[PDB]
Amino acid sequence: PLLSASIVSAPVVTSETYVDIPGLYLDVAKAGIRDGKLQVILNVPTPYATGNNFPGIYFAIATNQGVVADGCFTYSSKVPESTGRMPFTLVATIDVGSGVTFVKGQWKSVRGSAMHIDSYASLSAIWGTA
Amino acid sequence: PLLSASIVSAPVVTSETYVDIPGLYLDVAKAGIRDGKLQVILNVPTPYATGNNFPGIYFAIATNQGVVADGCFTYSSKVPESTGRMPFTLVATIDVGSGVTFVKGQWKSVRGSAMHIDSYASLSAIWGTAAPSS
Amino acid sequence: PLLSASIVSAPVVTSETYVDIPGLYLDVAKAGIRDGKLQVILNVPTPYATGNNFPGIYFAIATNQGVVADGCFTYSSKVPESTGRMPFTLVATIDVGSGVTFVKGQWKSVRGSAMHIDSYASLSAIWGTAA
Ligand SMILES: C[Se][C@@H]1O[C@@H](C)[C@@H](O)[C@@H](O)[C@@H]1O
Ligand SMILES: C[Se][C@@H]1O[C@@H](C)[C@@H](O)[C@@H](O)[C@@H]1O
Ligand SMILES: C[Se][C@@H]1O[C@@H](C)[C@@H](O)[C@@H](O)[C@@H]1O
Ligand SMILES: [Br-]
Repeated sequence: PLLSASIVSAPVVTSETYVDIPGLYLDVAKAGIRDGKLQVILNVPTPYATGNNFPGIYFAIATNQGVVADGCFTYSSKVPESTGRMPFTLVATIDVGSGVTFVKGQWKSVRGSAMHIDSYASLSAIWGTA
Repeated sequence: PLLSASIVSAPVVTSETYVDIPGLYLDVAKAGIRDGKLQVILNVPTPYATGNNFPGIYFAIATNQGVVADGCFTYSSKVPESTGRMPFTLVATIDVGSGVTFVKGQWKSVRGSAMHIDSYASLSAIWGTAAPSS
Repeated sequence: PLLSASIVSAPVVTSETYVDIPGLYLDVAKAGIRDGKLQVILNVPTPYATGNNFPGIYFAIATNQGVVADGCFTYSSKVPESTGRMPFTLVATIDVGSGVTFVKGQWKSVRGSAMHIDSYASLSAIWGTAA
């Protein structure tokens, strides 16, 4: 099976720790998936960050066990003239273990940054065998 | 089944509204797919934009029914010292049973920018289904 | 089948020519992949490049038969104030049963840049039939 969740905005937040991106959540157990592998793609094509010291955003794919994979974008100037849109994609292939019932997207601030999604973003998964 | 289209260049264009990226289309009808879902990825790993006011490019996945998903990159300086390469990927899942006959990659300008692809880019799809519910 | 390989670090290198990113390797032959196609995704979400002339990195997906797709990121300043993280993804679809034995991720320098991965990156592939 294939799974998909998409949003067209998220509340603007800051957080020093990972917080859920609302709506980017896949219920793997509800899909009847209890083993095998899932290729998970977190696609945030048009984010930006605001801040005062090389802003950016750390993104994660998380399961019941916590963060399984992470990454980030950051700007290359201390205070960008304009905080441009920085497409971001993270792929992680995970084993659906007895204890994996969901996958979700999360994010946290780089250097105090406020985190912005104001258009399409998605979390997708395709199941397969090893 | 897997579907793929790829290109290694496109003409430089400026367009206020969405226009096809030449070569990036999947003829779903000809493939003989009339049900289930496609996970579609538009991958433009090395584009750049030129312009006068924080240049950038919007990209979209469209079907015969319209635009399904879109996004953009933009630079962080008004007139960048050099317009660097800004990898872009867009992922959407579409229901072929709704009447879908094709999938296309499209683009349009941010703030009047000219749009540049001069190397590999792709539009890909993997067929599958939602798991049944009881 | 779904093949995948991931890393959380790689040695820093500088190279004019494509070199393998260690650990980003799929052994298609050993998998005994039925004839068909593989959709391959190379995802390097948090790289950076260091250099003094508009730095960047080229990435490629390669099989035993050669490079099948490549691209790059580059910065927009000659000497970036800081070299920020520049997410990169590359997607290509290859044939199985016509001589492909492996798929790998490779990279090479833009303008003499040193190449940096210090966190999660992956190469994955999903099999299917042709149209
Ligand atoms: C509402 Se303009 C939009 O958002 C700004 C924060 C910048 O990222 C700009 O480049 C983009 O076109
Ligand atoms: C012809 Se140099 C090539 O294209 C330019 C437009 C810039 O994106 C540069 O960083 C890249 O290496
Ligand atoms: C250890 Se700071 C980390 O790596 C640096 C090389 C920069 O890319 C910076 O933006 C990022 O937050
Ligand atoms: Br379905």
